[PDB]
Amino acid sequence: DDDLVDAEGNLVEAGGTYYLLPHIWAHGGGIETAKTGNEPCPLTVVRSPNEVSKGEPIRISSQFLSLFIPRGSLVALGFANPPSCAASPWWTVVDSPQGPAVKLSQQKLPEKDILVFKFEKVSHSNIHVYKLLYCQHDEEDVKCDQYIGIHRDRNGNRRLVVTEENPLELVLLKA
Ligand code: NI
Repeated sequence: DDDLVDAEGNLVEAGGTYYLLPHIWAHGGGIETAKTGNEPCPLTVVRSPNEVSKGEPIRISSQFLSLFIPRGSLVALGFANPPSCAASPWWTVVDSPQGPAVKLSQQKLPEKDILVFKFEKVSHSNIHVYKLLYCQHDEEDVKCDQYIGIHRDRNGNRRLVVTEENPLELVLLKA
């Protein structure tokens, strides 16, 4: 029943702000946004290519009421300071010709659409590192089997998307 642990070994505080950084420093910086396709503002969730950037502060909220996050629980992830055209700060997974992608929405969202993430601890590490799972509807329910990874588009944006191989890994650094 381990609760999530941050980069300094302390429990992640529900609703608190954290920087989602890669385990391997060489993989880039924190998570932020980019404007792609026909988007009116930055509604595409991406990983900063700047290794010194901590990216945007992210709020992690649980499906359960608690001061902490029970790692086996579903979580919603949102930017503490979302772009202007986003209706709310929460990330969602949207279908596309290229496959499911992590985005921000112009629409108000129902809990079932944002409470679709789950952190999965990686065993081979001295600190607490987590892969990020996406959990689609197992209909009245939901199931966490599909991982989140990176896809660099033609312009160099490192978009967070559902991937088959090579899931990203993260450490949660309290802002
Ligand atoms: Ni690793």
